[PDB]
Amino acid sequence: VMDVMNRLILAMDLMNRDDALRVTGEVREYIDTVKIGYPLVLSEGMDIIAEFRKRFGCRIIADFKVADIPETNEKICRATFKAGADAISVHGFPGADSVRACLNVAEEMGREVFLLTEMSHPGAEMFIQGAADEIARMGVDLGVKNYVGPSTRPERLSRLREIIGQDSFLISPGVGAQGGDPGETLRFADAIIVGRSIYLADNPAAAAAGIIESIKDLL
Amino acid sequence: VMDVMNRLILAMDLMNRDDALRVTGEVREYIDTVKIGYPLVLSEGMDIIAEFRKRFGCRIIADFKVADIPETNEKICRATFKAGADAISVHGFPGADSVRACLNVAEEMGREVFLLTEMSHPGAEMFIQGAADEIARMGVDLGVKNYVGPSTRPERLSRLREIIGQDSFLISPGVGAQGGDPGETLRFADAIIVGRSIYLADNPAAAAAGIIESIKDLL
Ligand SMILES: O=c1cnn([C@@H]2O[C@H](COP(=O)(O)O)[C@@H](O)[C@H]2O)c(=O)[nH]1
Ligand SMILES: O=c1cnn([C@@H]2O[C@H](COP(=O)(O)O)[C@@H](O)[C@H]2O)c(=O)[nH]1
Repeated sequence: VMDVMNRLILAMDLMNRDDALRVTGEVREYIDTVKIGYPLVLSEGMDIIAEFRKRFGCRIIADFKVADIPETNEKICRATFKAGADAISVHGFPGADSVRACLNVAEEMGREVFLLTEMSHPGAEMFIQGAADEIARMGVDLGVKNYVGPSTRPERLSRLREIIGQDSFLISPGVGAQGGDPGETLRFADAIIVGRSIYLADNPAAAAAGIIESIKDLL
Repeated sequence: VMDVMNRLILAMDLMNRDDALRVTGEVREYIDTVKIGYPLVLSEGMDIIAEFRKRFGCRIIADFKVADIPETNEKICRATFKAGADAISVHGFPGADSVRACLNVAEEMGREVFLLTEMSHPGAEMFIQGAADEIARMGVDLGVKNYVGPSTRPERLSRLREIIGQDSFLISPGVGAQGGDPGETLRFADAIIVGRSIYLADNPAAAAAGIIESIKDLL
């Protein structure tokens, strides 16, 4: 499975190229995996992925939460992987055919799919939470190996780990800004995703170092 | 509501700028409303919206199926409207806070949100279909005025029309390539979305004219 340095993935959701590159540079010694989403890509373009690879050599997860019909999902993944992304996130709610479409392209291009199971925000309780266990089982049936689950609900994160098994790889956003605890989250997740607590910090480097200090026993 | 020429919206999912522009230009006499999705945007950049506005007299719906947490949804909408999109599509299944985030940006920036209710592909049956009526009702309670529903399931499109009422605006994909019929769909939708049936045709203009001829009594 993916080996994430310090079990810490930077969510780089700044929307200015100079700021994104500066801040990522400031925390580069602590990470080797950056999650890039639509806030940055739609503001600066898909070439920003190649630029991160050129500058940092970091692994890039494109957090695009692909959620279309199969035919369109295929096109989105192709474009995304052409841009240099190592992995892409995919919603499970739209069903198995939509997920399989992404799995196909990933296999073809030597990339990874991360299946989003339950989201960490309050609205996730309305529809997603009630489908989340079934979505995880669907992932298992499909041979999905990488999953995303909620730091803000450690009991749900734990259940999701139970479903997918210890061999699957699980990452978790919602740490810090949204209320999730780094150490508690790493009881169940392989790696935590952290955005604002780092990139909005007066001193991002000290922010990252602080978080890592707090989980040092968990490596 | 937006005044969609010939009740027909082109889904421009070609991924090459030259082809996308050629084909759109060829059908411009029949349409004035173009849906641009991630296949084209991730391939050619957000400036493709600007290029389409410069070249054609078309409104642009950015079919981004926004499906993140509220804070990220806000950023995606801001970047998308900054680029000149008239409207953006938004998934309802991540819950009310996620939708409201998009509505708030849309209200602030004087643009529109289309709420996706049930999707037209087979996988939609697994999870979305069971939530779709409640997602539509949620949209009504939030004040959403624009909706997307499936051509491929007339009975579901009819029900979704009932929920949102006759005053709401409803557009429907799944016509042609996915099996939906233009005429039957327009019994309930204000406009049909058509992609491959047009953009893959040897003569896209003849394809569009042919669809229009078949629904002329509904125009
Ligand atoms: O369920 C969730 C919640 N958040 N995120 C993403 O993870 C990051 C969390 O950032 P934050 O640490 O600033 O809250 C953001 O990019 C957000 O879109 C998810 O992918 N899934
Ligand atoms: O439920 C659906 C089904 N399709 N689409 C989108 O509408 C277009 C359908 O194109 P087609 O006519 O080539 O099938 C594509 O852009 C597809 O992503 C949706 O937004 N929702």
